[PDB]
Amino acid sequence: GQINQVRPKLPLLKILHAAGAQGEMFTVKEVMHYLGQYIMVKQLYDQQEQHMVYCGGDLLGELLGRQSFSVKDPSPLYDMLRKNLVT
Ligand SMILES: C[C@@H](c1ccc(Cl)cc1Cl)n1cnc(-c2ccccc2)c1-c1c(C(=O)Nc2cc(C(=O)O)ccc2N2CCC(N3CCCOC3=O)CC2)[nH]c2cc(Cl)ccc12
Ligand code: NA
Repeated sequence: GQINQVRPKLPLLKILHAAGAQGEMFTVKEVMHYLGQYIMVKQLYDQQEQHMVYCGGDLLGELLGRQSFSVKDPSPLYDMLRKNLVT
């Protein structure tokens, strides 16, 4: 209630749930932690070049409107969160 920060929209929430999350309310940090785990279980990163994520062809790619991105550039993630996180 008071410890949580956001309620995610159904597409982002379906992803968070696929990563092992339960419920509807989260901190921002949780959301990012679950997206990190999602990327890892579905093997979206390059094992030989960790900072590159390949999300094209996955629900996450659709949601970010991208094929791939470097984790060194917050941009497409932060922008996606602003559109999918209800405060
Ligand atoms: C800083 C962070 C990041 C980078 C960018 C942004 Cl915008 C936000 C964020 Cl918190 N990070 C760095 N590398 C990845 C990332 C990179 C590739 C795949 C998955 C996640 C991530 C991501 C996390 C995440 O929570 N990371 C994380 C957070 C913490 C912490 O809060 O104290 C500690 C350790 C962390 N990581 C665990 C897996 C490790 N990892 C990656 C694969 C190889 O093995 C491995 O141990 C790499 C570090 N979440 C994400 C979500 C998305 Cl959409 C994209 C990337 C990440
Ligand atoms: Na994959």
